[PDB]
Amino acid sequence: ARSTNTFNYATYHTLDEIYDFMDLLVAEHPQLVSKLQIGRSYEGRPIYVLKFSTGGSNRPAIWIDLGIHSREWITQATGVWFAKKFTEDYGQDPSFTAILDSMDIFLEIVTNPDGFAFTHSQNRLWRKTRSVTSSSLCVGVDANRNWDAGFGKAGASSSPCSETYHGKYANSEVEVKSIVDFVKDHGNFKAFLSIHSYSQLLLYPYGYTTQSIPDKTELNQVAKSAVEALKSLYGTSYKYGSIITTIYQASGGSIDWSYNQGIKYSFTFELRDTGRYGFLLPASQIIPTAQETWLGVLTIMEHTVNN
Amino acid sequence: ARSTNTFNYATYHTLDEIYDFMDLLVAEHPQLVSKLQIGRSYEGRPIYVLKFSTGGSNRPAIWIDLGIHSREWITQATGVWFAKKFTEDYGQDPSFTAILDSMDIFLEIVTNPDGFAFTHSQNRLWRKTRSVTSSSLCVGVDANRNWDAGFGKAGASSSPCSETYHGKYANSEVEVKSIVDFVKDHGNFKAFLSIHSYSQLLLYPYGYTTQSIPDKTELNQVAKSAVEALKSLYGTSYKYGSIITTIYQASGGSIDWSYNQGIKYSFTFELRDTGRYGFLLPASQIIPTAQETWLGVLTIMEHTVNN
Amino acid sequence: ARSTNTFNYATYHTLDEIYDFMDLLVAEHPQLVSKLQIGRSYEGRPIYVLKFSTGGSNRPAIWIDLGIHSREWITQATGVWFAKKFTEDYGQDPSFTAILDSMDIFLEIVTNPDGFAFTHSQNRLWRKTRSVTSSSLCVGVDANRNWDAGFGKAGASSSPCSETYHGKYANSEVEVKSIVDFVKDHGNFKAFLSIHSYSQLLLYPYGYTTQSIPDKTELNQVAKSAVEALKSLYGTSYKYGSIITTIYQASGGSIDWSYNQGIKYSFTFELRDTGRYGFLLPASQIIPTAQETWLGVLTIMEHTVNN
Ligand SMILES: O=C(O)[C@H](Cc1ccccc1)CC(O)(O)C[N+](=O)[O-]
Ligand SMILES: O=C(O)[C@H](Cc1ccccc1)CC(O)(O)C[N+](=O)[O-]
Ligand SMILES: O=C(O)[C@H](Cc1ccccc1)CC(O)(O)C[N+](=O)[O-]
Ligand SMILES: [Zn+2]
Ligand SMILES: [Zn+2]
Ligand SMILES: [Zn+2]
Repeated sequence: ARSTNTFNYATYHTLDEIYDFMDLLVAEHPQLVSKLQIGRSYEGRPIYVLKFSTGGSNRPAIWIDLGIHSREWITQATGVWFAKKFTEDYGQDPSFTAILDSMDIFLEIVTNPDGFAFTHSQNRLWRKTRSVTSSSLCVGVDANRNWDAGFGKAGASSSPCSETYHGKYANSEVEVKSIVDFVKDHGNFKAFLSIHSYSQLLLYPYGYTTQSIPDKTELNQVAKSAVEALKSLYGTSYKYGSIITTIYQASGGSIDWSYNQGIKYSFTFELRDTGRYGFLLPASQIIPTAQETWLGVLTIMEHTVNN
Repeated sequence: ARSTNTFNYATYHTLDEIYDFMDLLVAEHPQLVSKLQIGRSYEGRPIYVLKFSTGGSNRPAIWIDLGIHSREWITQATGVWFAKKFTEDYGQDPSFTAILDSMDIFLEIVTNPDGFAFTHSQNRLWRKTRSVTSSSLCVGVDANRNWDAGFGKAGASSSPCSETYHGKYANSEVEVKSIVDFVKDHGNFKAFLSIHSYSQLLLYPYGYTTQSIPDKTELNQVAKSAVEALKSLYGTSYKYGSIITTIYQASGGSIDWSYNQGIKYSFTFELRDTGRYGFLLPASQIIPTAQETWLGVLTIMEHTVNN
Repeated sequence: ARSTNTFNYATYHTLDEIYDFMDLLVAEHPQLVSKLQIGRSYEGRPIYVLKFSTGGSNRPAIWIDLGIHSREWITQATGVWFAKKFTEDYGQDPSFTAILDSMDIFLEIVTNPDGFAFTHSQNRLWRKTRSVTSSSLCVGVDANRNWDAGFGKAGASSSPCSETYHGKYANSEVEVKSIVDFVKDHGNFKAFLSIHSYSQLLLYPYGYTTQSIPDKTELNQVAKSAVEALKSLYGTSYKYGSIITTIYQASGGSIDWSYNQGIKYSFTFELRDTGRYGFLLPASQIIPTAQETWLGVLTIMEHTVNN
C-alpha cells in the first residue's frame, strides 16, 4: 500500500507492513502525527509510538498500548485501525476533535515486536517476549507480568519455561522498561489503556491485590458506560470490573503499575470472541472489532478530558 | 594506510579508504588479485569486484557480495578483512590453496556504494540504494528485494517510501543488474554468497516461496557444517535453514535468483549480534566476526570444490 | 487436431495429447488462459496447471485437481472438457461470466502424470505415483493419502507394496507438494475441488476424523444443491456427506488438508458409474459425465463467489 487509503484494514499484517503504515500516516498527516522511537526490543528492533497532537507543550495525555502479547493479533490490527481513525475523525467528529484539541494521544501498536515477528515466522500462538537470560533453555517473558506492581507475587510464574513467566526482576524486559521510562519522563498522562485479546472484558486496577482502588466508584461507572457504548454497535457483550475479581489474581500487570503512578483512568481491554476462535480471530472481524472498541475507548477519553 | 599491512582492520572505514585499499592489495599481489569494474552506481560511482585467480580459463567460480544493505557496516569491514585473508592464506593453507587452484573467487566488498557514502555523511542507518524514482519524493530501493526471483510478490513493499521497497521492476537497480549481467556472462559460478548483518543466521534458497529446493538436504548439511566451523572459534551461535522457514517470506532476494540460475551453493549470512548493538556493532568486534565468518565461508567453498 | 474446435472430447487421450491440448487452448484464448508449470513429477515430467483469469492481482481463486489417481481416466477426460467449457461460456453464461470477472480458476488436468503414462503403457489400473522406495521392490504412493492432514493415521497403509500406501512422510510425493506450495504461496483460494472416479459421491471435509467441521451445515447444503444440479441433466444420482461417514475413515486426503488451510469450500467428487464399468468407463460416457459434473461444480463456484 502506497497510501493509508490503500492499506487493507480487513486483513492481518506483518511487522514490516505495520511499520511502513506508520510512515505513510505521518507523511500524510504531518501536523497531527509523529513517530517516536522509545527504545529497542531485545532483538534490536525499534520500538515505535505514534504521537497524535495538535500542539501545546506536553498536554495531558492518553496512553494506549497494544500487542504486548504477540499472538493477540486482533489488537495490533485494531491499533492500525485506531491510528487511521484518529486522522479521519479529527475535525470531523465534534467529540474526538475536542479531545485532540486539548490532549495528546500516544499509541503503541506493536509493544512486543520480537514476539510479533515470531508469530509470523515460527509460532502463531507465541505470547511472550524473545529474551534469553540465565541458565535456562526456554525463552521469553510474559511482558504483562513484568511490571513493577506486585512483581513476583501470586498471579505469575517463576519458571522461565512457563507461558506466564514474570522474568528475573521488575522491568527486566526492555519492552516494558521503555514504556515505564517514557511515561515517567512525560509526567502528564491522565489515561493508560492496555489492549489485549479475547474474553471480552474491560477491567480496572489491581489484579495483584484484593485491595479496592480509591477511585473504584468512578472507574466502575466509566467501565459500565464504555461497555454499553461498545455494545451499541454490534451487540458485543463485555463484562467489567477489577482484574482480580473478574478473571483472577494476576501480578506485575501494566494497569496496576500505571494506576499506582497516579494515572487515574487505567483500564485493560480483552477484545473479541469468547472462545469461538480465540486468538485466531477471523480477519473478517478486524474492522467490526476495531469500530466497536473505538466507541468504548472514546467513552473513556471523554471522561478523561472532563475530569 | 600506505600498505595493506598498515591498514586498520579493527575500525570502520569510508568508501574512499576501502577503494584505496583495493588498489594497495592489487599492487601488492598482482599475480593473484585484480580489480574489475562491473558497472556504475545510480550516482555514477564505480562498482568494484576483486577477482582472485591463479590462472585457468573461466574456471568454476565463487561469488561473494557484501554491503548490499549500506547500514550493515560489519559486512563491508568483513569484506575488507576477507580480501586481505585470501592473499595471506593462498599458498600457505592447504585447503584454501586447493580451492584457488581450481576455482576463482569474485569478491564485491561494497555492493551498494551510494548507500554506503550516505551512511557516512547523512544517515548511519540508511539501507536502500539512492536511486530517485519518478512519481515519488522518497529515495532508494531495497536492493535485495529487487532481484528477478519472485519479484513483486509477498515479502516486499510496493511503496517507494518503504524500507523494503522492491523497486519499479526486476533488476531496475543498476547495482543489481550489474551483478546479474556479470554472473550471467561468466556462466560458470558454482557458489553465490550474500553477506548481511545481525541475527546470526546462515540461510539457503527461497524466501519468496514455500517450495523446498531440490537440493535442500545437501544445502542443509552444508549449512550445518558451516555453522559449526564458525562456532568453533568463539562460540558464536548461528541458526540455519531456508529463508522462509527460518525468518519469513521475502521476495526479490539475491540467492533465490542465483539458485534459480543453476548456482547450487547459494547462501546468505546474517552476521553478528542478536540485537545488543544491532547494526551499530562495535568496531572491537570486526576482526573476531570476520575471523569466525571466514571459517564458515571456507567450509562452503570446500563443499563446492569437492562437489 | 490443430484446434481445440476439432479436438475429440468423446475419446480418451494420452499425456502428450492432453499437454498439446493445453497449448492449443492457450494459443486460441491468450487473454483468458495461461499454462503454469508448478513442478516436475518424480520421473521429471512437467506438472501443468491451466489458469483462467480475466485480470486482477491474486484474485480469490478456485482450485480443481483431477487425475491424482491415474486409472480414473474419466477425470482427466472431464478436465479437458472443463477447460474448453470455460472458454466457451465466459461471455455467454451470465453466472459463469460473473464468477470469472471476480475470480480465478486453476485447473490441473493430470495431477499424476507418471502414473497416467503408466496406465497407457504398462498397467491400465495403476493408481499410485511412480516414486521408487529405498528398501522395497514395490513402486509408488497413493498421492491422495500423502497430504498433511491426519497423515499416517488409520485410513491408509504404511506398507510400500499396498495400493493405499501413504508414503514416507506427509508431502513426500512431489505431485502433492507442488500443489501445497502453489496454494500456500497464493494464499487466496476460496474453494478446493478434487475430482476422482466412480461411486457417484460428493463429499466434504474429514475422512481422517469423525470430528464434524465448523462449516458442516453450509457445506452439506451446498453439496445437496450441487448433486441436485448434477442430477437435473441426465438423472444421475449422487450421494453426499462427509468422507468418513459416507465411504470410510481415510487419512492424508487432499480436502482435509485444504479445509485445514482455511479453504472453506473443499469438496471431493467421485464420478460416474457405481460399478458396472468402474474405472473402465466407456468413452461414450465422457461428455455426458463432464456436462452433468460441470453443473455441480458451477453450483459450488456460485456459492463461493457470494460468500
Ligand atoms: O492474564 C493474562 O496474561 C491476560 C489477561 C489479563 C489482561 C490484563 C491484566 C491481567 C490479565 C491473558 C491474555 O489477555 O494475555 C490472553 N492470553 O494470551 O492468555
Ligand atoms: O530481510 C532482509 O531484508 C534481511 C534478511 C534477509 C537476508 C537474506 C535473504 C532474505 C532476508 C535483513 C537485513 O539483513 O537486511 C538486515 N536489515 O533488516 O537491514
Ligand atoms: O479412498 C480413495 O482412494 C478414493 C475414495 C476417496 C476419495 C476422496 C477422499 C477419500 C477417499 C477411491 C478412489 O476415488 O481413489 C477410487 N479408487 O479406489 O482408485
Ligand atoms: Zn494479553
Ligand atoms: Zn542485509
Ligand atoms: Zn481417486
